[PDB]
Amino acid sequence: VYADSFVIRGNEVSQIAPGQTGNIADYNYKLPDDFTGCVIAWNSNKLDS
Amino acid sequence: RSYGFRPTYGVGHQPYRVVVLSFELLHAPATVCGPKKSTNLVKNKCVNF
Amino acid sequence: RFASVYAWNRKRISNCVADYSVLYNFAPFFAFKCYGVSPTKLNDLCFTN
Amino acid sequence: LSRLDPPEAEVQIDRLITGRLQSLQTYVTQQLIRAAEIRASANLAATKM
Repeated sequence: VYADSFVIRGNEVSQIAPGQTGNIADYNYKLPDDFTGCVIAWNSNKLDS
Repeated sequence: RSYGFRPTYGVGHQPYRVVVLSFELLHAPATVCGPKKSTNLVKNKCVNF
Repeated sequence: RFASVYAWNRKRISNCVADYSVLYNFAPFFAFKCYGVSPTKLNDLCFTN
Repeated sequence: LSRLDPPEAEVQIDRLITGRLQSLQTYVTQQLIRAAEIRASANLAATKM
């Protein structure tokens, strides 16, 4: 079990999926086509804004 | 480059904190697992091993 | 200037290079949903209209 | 493999492989039936010879 952690835009999490397209999915963080696991995202305006 | 994460931004630009848990579902050994425990086995009984 | 949902404005594009990289580059463009094609290949494909 | 992304074209490739295997199994069955027919005809021809 591995855990990656980062902070992105709110809607940009739509690009956090196996083999998607976009700036993040191609130049920042790319998931394999056979990826299996979980992706969690939560608001951080109280901290990162 | 950065987005700025100003409070005037909406959900499209507000910062979201994301974590990606990557698991391997092979049962070769055992690293983490759920909490459960039971009794021992039987030599010549029909059991759900 | 953008028209309403009825009598929508329609423009034909031809005889030019289609650099889609500047489309998903804009920050407010959260919704980018393609049917029958992927955003990664838009810069590599050719269109007859 | 040039218009759609890998993680969404896998299902299309799988369906194409299923179709091309179903269209080939029937061909192999027809070939087996016709080979049995030709074998019977050749046995009859050898008996007559």
